[PDB]
Amino acid sequence: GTILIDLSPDDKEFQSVEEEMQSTVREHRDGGHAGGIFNRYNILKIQKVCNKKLWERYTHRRKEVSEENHNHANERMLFHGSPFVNAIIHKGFDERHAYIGGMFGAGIYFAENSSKSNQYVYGIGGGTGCPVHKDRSCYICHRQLLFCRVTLGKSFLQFAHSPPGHHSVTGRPNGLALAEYVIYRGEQAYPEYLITYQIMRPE
Ligand SMILES: O=C(c1ccc(Nc2nc3ccccc3n3nnnc23)cc1)N1CCOCC1
Ligand SMILES: [Zn+2]
Repeated sequence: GTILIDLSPDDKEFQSVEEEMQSTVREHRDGGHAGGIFNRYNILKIQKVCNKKLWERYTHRRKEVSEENHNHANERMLFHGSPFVNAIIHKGFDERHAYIGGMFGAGIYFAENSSKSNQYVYGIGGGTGCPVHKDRSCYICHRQLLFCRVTLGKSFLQFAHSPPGHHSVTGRPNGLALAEYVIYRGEQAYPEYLITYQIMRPE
């Protein structure tokens, strides 16, 4: 029972979500190899994801975590990129989405940099790029990211099961790079906004 509601570009919600997406683009150490070369996006659509089952599942787990962490869920809004967006918005996050080869163990990874999430849209390392042109830097084909509500709780600061007494891991990666986060329970993230976009070729 997932439905998707389109937001008007005149909606404050559309504008705040776009701004978060645009303002967290950075340059990457791969020179654009995985996610492409761009400074900004063309946002084409932003849809609100509404699923009562997945939400109650999220808030139930949020309450648990909160009570184990001095009444502090440590809830963030973070980006996630994946080939399986469609599965996520209907079935939610689960152990099948655990990135076994990730630097912080077999969990689900999120990012403050939208452009880091962009690198995983066509798979790990950008895969073979867009299905139509096999171009990881394609300026034509439409991409999709998720902007997710994420419960971090007590997060282990790093410079499958979570670390003992901790509900998530914070990776603190470079001075301009923002944090990346890992959760080990699928119930600790809710896929709230689905964003459709293109990367833009710099002028
Ligand atoms: O295709 C994927 C996969 C991998 C990574 C992300 N998403 C992200 N990975 C990140 C890794 C490191 C740092 C940040 C990452 N990130 N930010 N946003 N999304 C990701 C999705 C699917 N998998 C294969 C099937 O089983 C599950 C794993
Ligand atoms: Zn393409």
